[PDB]
Amino acid sequence: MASKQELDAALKKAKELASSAPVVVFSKTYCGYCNRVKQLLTQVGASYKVVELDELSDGSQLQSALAHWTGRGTVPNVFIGGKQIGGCDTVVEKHQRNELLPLLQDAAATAKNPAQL
Repeated sequence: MASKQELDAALKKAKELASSAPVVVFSKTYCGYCNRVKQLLTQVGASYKVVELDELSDGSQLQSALAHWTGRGTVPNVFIGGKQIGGCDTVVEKHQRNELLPLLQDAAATAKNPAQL
């Protein structure tokens, strides 16, 4: 087929995407949960990138690489500081625990404090 090499190429693409900003949100164009993560990050004033997989030129294989890499091929799938965190429920819980804020300040994603928590 080719899918071992293309999954590895999509993994390399996903790693680079996940490292292109201090916060990255692998997502899709319509999901209420993807909107929730965007709104959550926006409200805390985090700087973030989004990868709406449904519009991405290799979206399905990129999502397959996310599934292979994280064991969590669902969306949204969120990364901070180039490390996978979880998804919507994870970031909402960490925000309610006021644990997402320290992590975002440490990633310097939230411009509130450019010098880490």
